[PDB]
Amino acid sequence: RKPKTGILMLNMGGPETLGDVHDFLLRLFLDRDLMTLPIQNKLAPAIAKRRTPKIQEQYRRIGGGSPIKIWTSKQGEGMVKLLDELSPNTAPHKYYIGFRYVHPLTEEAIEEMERDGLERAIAFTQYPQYSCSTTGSSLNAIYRYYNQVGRKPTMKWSTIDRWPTHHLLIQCFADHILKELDHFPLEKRSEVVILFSAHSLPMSVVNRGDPYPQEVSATVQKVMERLEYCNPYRLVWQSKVGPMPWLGPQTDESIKGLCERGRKNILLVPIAFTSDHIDTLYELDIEYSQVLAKECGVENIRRAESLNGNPLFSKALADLVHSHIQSNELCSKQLTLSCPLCVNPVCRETKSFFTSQQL
Amino acid sequence: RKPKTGILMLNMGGPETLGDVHDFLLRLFLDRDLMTLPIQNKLAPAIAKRRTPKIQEQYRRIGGGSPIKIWTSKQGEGMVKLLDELSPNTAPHKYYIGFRYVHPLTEEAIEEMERDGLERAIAFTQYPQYSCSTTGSSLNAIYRYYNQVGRKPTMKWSTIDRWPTHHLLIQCFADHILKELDHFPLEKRSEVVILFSAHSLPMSVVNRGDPYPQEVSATVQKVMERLEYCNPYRLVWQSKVGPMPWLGPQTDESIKGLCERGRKNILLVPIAFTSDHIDTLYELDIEYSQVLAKECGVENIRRAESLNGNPLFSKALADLVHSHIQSNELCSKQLTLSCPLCVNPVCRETKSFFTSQQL
Ligand code: HEM
Ligand code: HEM
Ligand code: FES
Ligand code: FES
Repeated sequence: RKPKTGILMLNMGGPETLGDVHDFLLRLFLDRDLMTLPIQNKLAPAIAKRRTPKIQEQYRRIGGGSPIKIWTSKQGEGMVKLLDELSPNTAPHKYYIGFRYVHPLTEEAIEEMERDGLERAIAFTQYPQYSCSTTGSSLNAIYRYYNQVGRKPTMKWSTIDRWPTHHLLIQCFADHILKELDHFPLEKRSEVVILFSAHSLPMSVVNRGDPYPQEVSATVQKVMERLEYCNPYRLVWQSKVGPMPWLGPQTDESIKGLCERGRKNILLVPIAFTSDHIDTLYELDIEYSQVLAKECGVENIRRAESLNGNPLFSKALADLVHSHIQSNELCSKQLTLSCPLCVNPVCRETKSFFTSQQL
Repeated sequence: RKPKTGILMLNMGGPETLGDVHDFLLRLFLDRDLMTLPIQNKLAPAIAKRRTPKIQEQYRRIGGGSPIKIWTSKQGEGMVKLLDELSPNTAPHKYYIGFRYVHPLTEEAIEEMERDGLERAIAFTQYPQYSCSTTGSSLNAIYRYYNQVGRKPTMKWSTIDRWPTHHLLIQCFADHILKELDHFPLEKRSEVVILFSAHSLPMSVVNRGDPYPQEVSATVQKVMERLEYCNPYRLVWQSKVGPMPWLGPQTDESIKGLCERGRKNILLVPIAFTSDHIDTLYELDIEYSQVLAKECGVENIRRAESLNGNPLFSKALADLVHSHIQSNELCSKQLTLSCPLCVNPVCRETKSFFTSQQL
C-alpha cells in the first residue's frame, strides 16, 4: 500500500564508519550557511585532509563511527507506527533520513521522496531549538535542491522547524534526569547541580540575531519547572573550535569551575540533542567525565541518558507531526522573520519556499 | 497597629532630580558587585564628576528625574493593600524601598526595618530575572550591612530572589503587548516584529555563568506562549557602556538592521524591568524610537507601556509574597548555587545569610 505522507527528518549527521570521516569533514567545511568565508571555496579540502586522522581516532574510541543513523531510524519507525494509527486520514506514513554532511544526504532523500509520488512532505528538523546554522542549513538545502534541479516540487511541502518546548520532549528530559539523580548517593543527591550543556555558537552568529540560545534557554526553564526546581542548575555551552569568541561559559571551564568551589556532584544534561554522538559519547562522557574530572577531584559526575530509543520520544515525534497536519500550518511564525543582521540572500528564499508554494 | 511583616523592595534606583545625578553615578561606579572597573579605584569619582552634566542633560530630556521611586511607592502600596486582606495572619504588612544607588538606600531602609521591630523581613528583588550585578549586588548590600554594623539581625529574613516566569507577570506583558498591537494600522498588524529588549551584560559576566540571560529568555518564551505566537519575535539587548564585548545583538543595531531588510514595523518590549526609567524614557522613546528610527525610514515603531501602575502587577507582587510566606522558603534553590566562575567572595556569605541565619 503506497505512501501518502513523507516525513523528512533533518540533522547534520555523522560518519557511520571511520571511512566516512573525510567527506563529512569536507561537505561541512564547505557549507556556507554554517561558517565564515575565508577564501574557503577550496580551502576545506586541505583541512579535511589534516583533521581526518585525528577525528578518526576520536571516532575510534567510541566503536568507530556515530550512532545517529541507528537512532534516527529507530525514532522514525516508532513515529511512523503511531501516526498510521493516530492520523489515518494521512494514513500511510513514511520517514526519510536527510543528513546535511553524510549519506543519505538531504539531497538524496528529496530525490527518493519525489520518486515515491507523495501527497505530502514535511521538513521535520530534529533540532528542537532553532539555529540558522542547524535548522537553517537543512532547510536552505531543500530550497536549493529544487533550485539546482530546476522544477517546482510535485507534492505539498511544510516544515516543523522548531519545537524547543514540546511537552513530551520536556517529559523525556525530566524523566531521564530523575533516573540519573537516582544513582547519586542518597546523601549527595540534594547538592547535585544540574549542568545543562548545548553546542556553543560563535559570538558572530549570536550577535547576528540567531534565535538558538533564547530557545535552548526555553527548553531548560521548562524542564526545571517540571522538576519543580528540585536541584540547582546553570545553562552552559560545549565546544568552541577556532580562535573566535564563542558564547560561554564553556562546559569544560564550568565543571572545573564548580569543583574548585566545593561543588563536586554534577549531573550533565545534553539539552540540544536527541541522540548519542561524538559530543556526548566522546566530548562529554570520555574527556570531560573521565580525563578532566579526574584531574579536578570530582566526587561524582553523571550524564543524563540521551533520548535515543525512549518510546516517549517517538510519541513526541508523532504528536508533532500530527498537530502540524491538523493545524495546516506551513512553518512557525518565527521562520517568517530573518535575523535582524542576516547577510544571507538564501534565507529569505527558503522562507518563501515554505510560505508561498501553491498548497 | 504595629507592622509585623516588612517587604523590602530592592531596586538599583536612579536620580530623582538632576541634583542627585552625581551621587548616583558615584555609588553606581563604586560598586565592585556591579563592575570590576574599580581597576584603579577613586577612578570612580573621576568619572562621576566627569559625566554628571551629560547625564543631567539626558534626565532633563524626560522631566528632570527618574520616576523609579513614584512607581515603586504606588506598587508598594497596592501590594500592601492586597497582603493585608489576603494574608491576615501576617498582620499589617509594610513596604520599604531599598535602592542600591540613591535615597532611600538599602542601608537606610534596613535601619528603619530594624527600628520598626518587625517579626519578619522579606527581601523582594524588583528584578524578575536574577543577575549577580543587580539582585546579587542588592542582596550583598544587606549582608554587608549586618557585617558592617557587626550585629545579628533582630528579625527573620528571607528573599524572593527571582521570578522570571510568574503567571501574573507574564499576563501584564502579554496584555501590554496586545494593547500596543491594536494601535498599529490594521493592515500592518500581522507584520509587526516584537523586539523584546533587556539591559545587556559584558561578555565577561555572561561567560562566567551569570544566570540572567537564561532567565530573560524564559520570560520571553512564556509571553509569546500566552500570545500564541501571533507575531514573530527576537530578544535583543540594549544600553551597553564601554568598549569591551557585550551581549548582542543590540537593540539599536537590530532596529536598524530590520528596517533595511524590509521589516519596518516594530514593537519594543522592555522585558527585564517593571518601571519606566532612563533606558525606557530616553534610550528607547528617543534615540531608538525617534532619532535612529525616523532616519531608517521606519513605518511604525511603538513601545509597550512599562508595568508601572497596572493593578494586575501589584497583584503579582502580593501573590509572590503570599506564596513565599506559605512556602517557608528562605531563598530560591537557584540562589544556593554561585556562578561556576564566581570570584566575588561576598557571594558565598550572602548565600549563608539567607540559608544559615541564626534567627
Ligand atoms: C555555527 C556554529 C557551529 C559550528 C562552527 C559547528 C562546527 C562543527 C564542526 C567543525 C564539527 C566537527 C567536529 C569537530 O571538528 O570537532 C561539529 C560537530 C558537531 N556539531 Fe557543530 N557546529 C555549529 C553549530 C552546531 C549546533 C548549534 C549544534 C547543536 C546541536 C551542533 C551539533 C554538533 C554535533 C552533534 C557534532 C558531532 C557530530 C557527530 O557525532 O557525528 N553544531 N560541529
Ligand atoms: C555587570 C554588568 C552591568 C554593567 C557594567 C552596567 C553598567 C551600567 C552603567 C554604567 C549605567 C549608567 C549608564 C549611564 O551612565 O548612562 C547603567 C544603567 C542602567 N542599568 Fe546597567 N549595568 C550592568 C547590568 C545591568 C542589568 C543586568 C540590569 C537589569 C536588567 C541593569 C539595569 C540598569 C538600569 C535600569 C540603568 C539605567 C540607569 C539610570 O537609570 O540612570 N544593569 N548600567
Ligand atoms: S542568518 Fe538567520 S535568517 Fe539568515
Ligand atoms: S558572581 Fe554570581 S555567585 Fe558570585
